Amino acid sequence: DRVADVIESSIGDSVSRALTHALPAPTGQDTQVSSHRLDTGKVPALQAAEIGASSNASDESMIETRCVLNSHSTAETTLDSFFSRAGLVGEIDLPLKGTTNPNGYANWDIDITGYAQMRRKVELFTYMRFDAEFTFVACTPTGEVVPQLLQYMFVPPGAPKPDSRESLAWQTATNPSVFVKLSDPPAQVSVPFMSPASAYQWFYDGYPTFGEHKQEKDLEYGACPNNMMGTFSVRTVGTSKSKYPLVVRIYMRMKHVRAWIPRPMRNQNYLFKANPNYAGNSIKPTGTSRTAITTL
Amino acid sequence: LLQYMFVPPGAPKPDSRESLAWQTATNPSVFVKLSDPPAQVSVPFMSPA
Amino acid sequence: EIGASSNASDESMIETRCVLNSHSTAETTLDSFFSRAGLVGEIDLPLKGTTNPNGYANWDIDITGYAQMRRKVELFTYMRFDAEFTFVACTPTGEVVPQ
Amino acid sequence: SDRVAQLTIGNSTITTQEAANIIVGYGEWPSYCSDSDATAVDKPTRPDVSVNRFYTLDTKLWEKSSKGWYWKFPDVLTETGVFGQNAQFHYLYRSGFCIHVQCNASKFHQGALLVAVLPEYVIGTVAGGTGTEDSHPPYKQTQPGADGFELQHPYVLDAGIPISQLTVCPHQWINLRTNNCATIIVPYINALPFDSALNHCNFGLLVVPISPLDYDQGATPVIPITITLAPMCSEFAGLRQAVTQ
Amino acid sequence: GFPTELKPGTNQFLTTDDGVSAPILPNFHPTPCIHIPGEVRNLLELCQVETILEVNNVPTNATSLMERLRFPVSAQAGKGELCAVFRADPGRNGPWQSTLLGQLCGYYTQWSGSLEVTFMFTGSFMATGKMLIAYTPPGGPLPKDRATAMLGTHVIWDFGLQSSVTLVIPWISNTHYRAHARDGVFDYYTTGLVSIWYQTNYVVPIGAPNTAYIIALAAAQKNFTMKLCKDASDILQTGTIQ
Amino acid sequence: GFPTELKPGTNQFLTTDDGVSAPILPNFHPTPCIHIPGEVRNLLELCQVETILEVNNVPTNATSLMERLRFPVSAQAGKGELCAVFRADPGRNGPWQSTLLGQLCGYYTQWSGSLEVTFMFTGSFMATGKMLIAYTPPGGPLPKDRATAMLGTHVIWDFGLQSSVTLVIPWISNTHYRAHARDGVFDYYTTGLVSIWYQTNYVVPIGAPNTAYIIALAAAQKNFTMKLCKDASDILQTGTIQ
Amino acid sequence: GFPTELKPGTNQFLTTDDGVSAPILPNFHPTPCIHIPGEVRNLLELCQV
Amino acid sequence: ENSNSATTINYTTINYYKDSYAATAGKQSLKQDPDKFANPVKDIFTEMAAPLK
Amino acid sequence: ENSNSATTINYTTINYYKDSYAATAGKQSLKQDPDKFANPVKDIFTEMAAPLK
Ligand SMILES: CCCCCCCCCCCCC/C=C\[C@H](O)[C@H](N)CO
Ligand SMILES: CCCCCCCCCCCCC/C=C\[C@H](O)[C@H](N)CO
Repeated sequence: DRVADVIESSIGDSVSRALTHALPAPTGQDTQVSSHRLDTGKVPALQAAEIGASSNASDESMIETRCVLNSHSTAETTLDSFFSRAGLVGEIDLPLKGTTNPNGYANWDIDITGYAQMRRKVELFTYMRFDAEFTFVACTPTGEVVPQLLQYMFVPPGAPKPDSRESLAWQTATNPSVFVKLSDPPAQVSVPFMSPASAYQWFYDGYPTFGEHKQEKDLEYGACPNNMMGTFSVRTVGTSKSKYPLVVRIYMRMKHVRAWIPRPMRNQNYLFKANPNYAGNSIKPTGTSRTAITTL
Repeated sequence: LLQYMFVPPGAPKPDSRESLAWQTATNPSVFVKLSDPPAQVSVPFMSPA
Repeated sequence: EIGASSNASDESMIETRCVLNSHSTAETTLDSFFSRAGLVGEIDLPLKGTTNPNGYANWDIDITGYAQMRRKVELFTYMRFDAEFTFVACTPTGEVVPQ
Repeated sequence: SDRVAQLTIGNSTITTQEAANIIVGYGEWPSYCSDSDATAVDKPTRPDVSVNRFYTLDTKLWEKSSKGWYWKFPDVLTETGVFGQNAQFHYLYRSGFCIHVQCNASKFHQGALLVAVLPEYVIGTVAGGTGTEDSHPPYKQTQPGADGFELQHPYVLDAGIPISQLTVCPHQWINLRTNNCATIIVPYINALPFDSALNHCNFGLLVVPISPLDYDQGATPVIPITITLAPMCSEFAGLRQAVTQ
Repeated sequence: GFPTELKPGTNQFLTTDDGVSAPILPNFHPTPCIHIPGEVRNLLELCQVETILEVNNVPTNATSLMERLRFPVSAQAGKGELCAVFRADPGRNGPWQSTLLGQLCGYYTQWSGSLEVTFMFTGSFMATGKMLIAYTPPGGPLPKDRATAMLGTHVIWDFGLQSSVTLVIPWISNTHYRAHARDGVFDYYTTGLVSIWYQTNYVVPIGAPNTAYIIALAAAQKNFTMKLCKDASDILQTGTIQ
Repeated sequence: GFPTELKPGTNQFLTTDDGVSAPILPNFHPTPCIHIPGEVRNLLELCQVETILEVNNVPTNATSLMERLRFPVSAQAGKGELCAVFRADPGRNGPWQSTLLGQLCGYYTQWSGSLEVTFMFTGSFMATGKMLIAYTPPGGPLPKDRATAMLGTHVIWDFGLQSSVTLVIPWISNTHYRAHARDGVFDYYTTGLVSIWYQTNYVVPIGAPNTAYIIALAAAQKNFTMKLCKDASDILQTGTIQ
Repeated sequence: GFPTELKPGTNQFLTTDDGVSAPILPNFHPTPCIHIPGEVRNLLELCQV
Repeated sequence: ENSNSATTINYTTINYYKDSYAATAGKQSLKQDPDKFANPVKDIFTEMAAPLK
Repeated sequence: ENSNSATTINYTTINYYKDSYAATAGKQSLKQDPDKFANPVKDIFTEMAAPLK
């Protein structure tokens, strides 16, 4: 390197320059004693919101305050305190006579977007990285517990999915499987982080395949292959048909949680899984309304 | 099979057996059978005073 | 024609960059590959039938009865291991009964 | 001091005399990928001055009844100059950005704009109006190109989320009373070290008039809005043929 | 073996319980984590960010939904007229439901701390005026005129080069924490009212518009905390999500 | 006795669980282990061994099954004609299913690393020629001619005393790992294409055969790894094994 | 696992038993206690009035 | 044990197996960086002084 | 305990009985010998040099 453009160059600097840093903060900030002020040139109240930053005025600048020692804890607003609570994420029905799953087996694609209460919580951020904990509660349509043997198999993507109650894929020589009774307490296991990326993403702005994107290939927009973790399969262990109808409910609880890049929370009703679609005719405001702005 | 849910003030109370509030994504809940020994839990001091 | 594999590397053929690889090789060991339970046998005890109608049965210990584990074990010629057998019992329909 | 500014990168320069400081998104500057993060083996190319310079896309007119517009990045620059040629010749892409929005008026005009950057801005449909039809937006709406696209329901941001919470994203205001420009600097935002520039869009730029434009009859009625941007710390890898689609 | 005994808490499934479970994939190592910008460690960081406050939540038509984001100001007769009023409860229904702070506090029963409201003037450069923004602590009725409204904590705002002013709603309460307030017994937890009055007038020269608009932004201070996590009052699902 | 409690995971049988069980034969000592040659400790050692790649998987008759192991080369008109094309995904259906690397990767969902392909020329000693073997990274269509194929990573192979050449398929991907690719959404994980073109010609003197054959051998490099063990897609049993 | 045995006292609910139970609200911190006059520690103080 | 957890936080976990992703949630570290979103400006300004002049 | 296991690997087992073949699988040692199958040749040759000359 001889020319004095390469020596002085900043190309190749891989270190991130951070303007800010994190500080310990176990409790809320205290309030100190302040008195009256009568001066020119110091205006804590006057701000400029066009800059794009929040107001830096404090309690002591605007009014006269007293000394208060704040010991309120901030430990309930962390991510593990907010997300490590189990919620319903799926439901599987195994009826005797019906059209959905009459043959005694069912397949469920692993997804979180099926129910609104957990979907709205998880869609506050763009990227998320966590471990899981799945609990399976099984019973009859009326809630009664009956003697029966069940099998749950986890099928990673690419593995052959069972096609019948007596399929050869139920030998589970490689895939993990669980044998449990309906008289036992609900089964629960642990799940790692399996994404090929560094974090799950709930919003993907793009197409997964190359080539022209026509109108008959529009169902591929927004589909991220890195979130497709496989299939959950269930059957009644036997050769003949079972005697009772069954219902299975799945609850999942996160742990070891990290999150990035917050975004506005959902405003309208949900319509489809993995789709931000909303009802065009009925758009409702975020909150309530009143008759006049000058009254209550 | 029974379910007990603890509803803190301000939270929406269920209005039917199939209410959407039974998803218990935030409120603590307990699933227990009648053949099990009685369920029991611990409760802190929650008063604003 | 020598009978050995190619010794060429990435750096010899193309221009490369410095990459630090931290991917683990702990999932391809033999204990990580074989310590997963699989079906190896099945015994039927019917009320009326021709196979085992008298209430007892005998099964010769073998692994070659089912293809999924047989194909895995027949990748090598010699194998030395401990075992762990689990017996799941139920009725033909899956119901559990006192017996 | 904070009102006058100059931005120099490459062979282009921008001068302004009415500014409101520079926002550095998420408190981080653009930088190159480190050896620990990198996964591909081939060495990337860094053309430097030929791709990191200011580009101007188009001019849009502000009316008394405007709704808003949005652009997709880096979809705007995939057809412009050496950056476009490099992006459509290689497979992998990474870079930061610097965004400058300009809009000027007189001392008798009034109005306000919100300029925000939202990563992974997925667009939804009105679902036929009743929520019964599972439709998807056409390719024109998802990636409009360098001409942009106009919002239909700015209140829900065309995606079902409120606009009143868009300030959580890196943003500025253009108040015709105070300033006439907005500058935002964005690092590379993704869950992967490299990605395709023809299949993935990193973020989107939103310009929505919160307070409507007004003026008395006799003043100039044409109030244009112009967008200028410049890549920062661009990297390419995976050389092959040139594909446009 | 070792003699043990079972206590009256076995065989139950508590959703908030934190324990150990058997892993399904042994010796599995996850993908390395690269640096991603914008990591959030606590929700109070998001609670300290300003968002638009819909003080003018009168209109409801689809075409007029964007008109809820600002409220007007214009020339008056000089009597000290009233402009707008709203409540100071972030968790209650009303203007605060449009902010991120209100949405985040909707998940928590109790809160404590000071709030902050910022008003930005979006008129022409040739317009002038002064305003009085007053906060009335709990127990006092809605002020009838400006003379009664001046008796609480207030600030006087003068339009000029700096287009924004900030009003701080200090923490004045008898209890350490407040629960979510509503009509009935739970109106024991009201925070008060905020009113905006004309100080002098809205003066404008010849050739400039007679009406301007104000944008209100709201956030929290550094002593704000919440506790006793619960579920949101509104669920965004009307049937089966297909 | 000691008070305990039971948690919602009892009485289940997880097949991948690793625990303790009661021995059936106490004080039993197994046979001593003598030295046996050829012990394998890890599967990557087998993944680094070359095996024949069936590029020419056209014929299916029983008599013609041995013809899938090689593809021909002969004299052309000198325009730079095309010889053969195939994909670079070891886990996908196609040529790679005949190698040991493909069979071993069939048990794992994700993989990462560089690959290696070796071509051996089995013509006469009096034959000469040159060839171009090109690798096209993902996103590019099948090259129409040699001019477009030269723009990717390639090598030019000259027949001589050394009958073999090696082409290295470097790791070029956006994610750290790839999942198994197939038509549809999962074609997000394609690795690219490999093409073989005539450089100059296949020149042969009087009295030597006009057609020769090429054998392709494939293996992996030293950075190849897999994870997330699963089951093979194909089961070799059509009924009850009697 | 670890071999154990169950003794003839399991599955009962003794009201005067003192033991541990699973908390329902994790990481919850109660309100601080201010000084209040007139705290009673034992009932004999009231028995002496 | 294998160090295969998803996680400067989460330091007080309890485990019974050899895989780190089966442990308890534990307690995290109480640190905040409000200025990342509240004050992402390039040139910081004092509260007393006028922001724009 | 009796040392009657089937096994330079498998060193971190857990046991509750006196027979070593009832313990857990544990963790093995990460060692590889690719040259046993890849390069079983008698006279090793350098990559740069021509293999046969
Ligand atoms: C007997 C074992 C049954 C296993 C049950 C399923 C376990 C597999 C869970 C995979 C990881 C869960 C998280 C999945 C990914 C994202 O959350 C969703 N794709 C979002 O749509
Ligand atoms: C109540 C105890 C029942 C015991 C069940 C059977 C245990 C005996 C197992 C013997 C060892 C198993 C492995 C057998 C040998 C080879 O695997 C097979 N012969 C292969 O065909």
